[PDB]
Amino acid sequence: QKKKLKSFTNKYVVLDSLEGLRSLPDNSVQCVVTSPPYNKMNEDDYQKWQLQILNEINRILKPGGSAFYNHKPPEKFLSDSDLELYQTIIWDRGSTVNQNARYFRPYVEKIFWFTKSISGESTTPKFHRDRLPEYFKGVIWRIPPDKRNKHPAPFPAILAEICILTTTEEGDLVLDPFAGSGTTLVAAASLKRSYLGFDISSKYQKMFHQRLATSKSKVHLWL
Amino acid sequence: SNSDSFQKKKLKSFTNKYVVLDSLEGLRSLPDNSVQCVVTSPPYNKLNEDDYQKWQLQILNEINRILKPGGSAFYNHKDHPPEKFLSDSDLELYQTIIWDRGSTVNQNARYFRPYVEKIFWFTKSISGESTTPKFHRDRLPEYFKGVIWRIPPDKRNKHPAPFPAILAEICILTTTEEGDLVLDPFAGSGTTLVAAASLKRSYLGFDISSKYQKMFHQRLATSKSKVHLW
Ligand SMILES: Nc1ncnc2c1ncn2[C@@H]1O[C@H](C[C@@H](N)CC[C@H](N)C(=O)O)[C@@H](O)[C@H]1O
Ligand SMILES: Nc1ncnc2c1ncn2[C@@H]1O[C@H](C[C@@H](N)CC[C@H](N)C(=O)O)[C@@H](O)[C@H]1O
Repeated sequence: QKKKLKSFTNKYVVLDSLEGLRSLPDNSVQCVVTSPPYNKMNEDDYQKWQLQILNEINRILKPGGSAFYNHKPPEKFLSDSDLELYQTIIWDRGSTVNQNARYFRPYVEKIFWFTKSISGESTTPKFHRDRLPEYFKGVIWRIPPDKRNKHPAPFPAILAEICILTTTEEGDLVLDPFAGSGTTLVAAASLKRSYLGFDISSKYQKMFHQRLATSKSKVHLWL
Repeated sequence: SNSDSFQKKKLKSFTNKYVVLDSLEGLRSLPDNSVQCVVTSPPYNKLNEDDYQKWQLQILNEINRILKPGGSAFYNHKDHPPEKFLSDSDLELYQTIIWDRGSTVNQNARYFRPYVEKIFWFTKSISGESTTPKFHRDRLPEYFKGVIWRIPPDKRNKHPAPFPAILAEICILTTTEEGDLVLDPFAGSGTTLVAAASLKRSYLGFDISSKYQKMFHQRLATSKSKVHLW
């Protein structure tokens, strides 16, 4: 595992997410940014599967590490993992095509900010809010969808940038165990952090490899 | 039945009143399917974590009994996560509304600036089946049709921890007709009741504080029935 981590650094690995997490050694990942899929589902089956994912993330996180978990009663089962929920971030997407008038316009997704627990005690995450522009220092992030992304359900690069830049130094490992188009990986690389992704789709691995090749290494966050 | 007769009499006497009474006792005094809209922000403590949640489950279950079918309960949780126990209630969670207060004095840099409180929008469940809330989003300005409400705190309110009248107005106007009963079992300064009266709805509040009851009566007397939405 410790040797295998050297061989996992700056790679997009086509592999089941739980298998990949179990190959990582303890206290080896500084930051996780991810948006899990809907299914690889019965509600009970999905909860425990996501529960194994979160419990593995708690093991692999470094003390002071952070996991940012974008989800579309989720909090009912997320409480049951070894991870400690630290803050719930509100992602305001700006607009929504769902104009159904049975409810208020649902243009918000939650980003759960988890932190590692050692022996049942709550750590405080490494966090540098000063590194962000004022626009993103608050609990509501107004970030519109990234239309140029080829994945069916991605998140924007600047979303991962905010998570990575505030909780890492250069060279730290960033993990996305549901990498998809590789948005988290591209953000980490643009920020001179190391990256690692897991996905079951070799189509999306190829998508990430070509995305890496065809775009200049842009940073969206500003000073 | 004796209980039905007792609750009907209590409802008759309680209507358009701020009643100084324990919240659970007041709720159990109300008839089934008697309330169209609840807007409330519960206190931190009654009058441990396990006791608070057990107590709130009783409150929510009572609210489910007294809501009319298609009725709504708006439940602002001030600020392990509340959703863990809130889902055990007979009430059905329908949507979580994001109240953006605009700013916060807590500038502690250990987290993102926490200027958001949740407003849990519940609907009545009947025999384990969910209802569809009466809801008229067209009555709102475009500013309040989305799941985030930007509403700054009410500066002139004399209560230590109220919510603004326009918050209550949004909940009431979209889920009621004139004459419908609006309930706040934690009335405090009476913000919900003032909003209901300004909108020509019937109101009812419970709170253990005679001081806050007096606060409501004098607030109601010096207000001009202004509608903050309009
Ligand atoms: N069992 C599984 N193990 C690993 N990855 C999986 C599994 N099931 C689904 N996935 C992947 O999880 C991803 C979920 C996506 N919504 C992530 C998108 C990503 N945030 C992006 O920007 O592209 C999909 O690309 C799936 O291929
Ligand atoms: N057991 C109890 N039964 C009823 N009311 C209670 C009880 N314990 C506390 N309260 C009241 O609950 C209220 C909670 C307030 N934060 C509500 C404020 C209200 N939203 C306003 O705008 O003024 C306080 O006024 C308390 O007096």
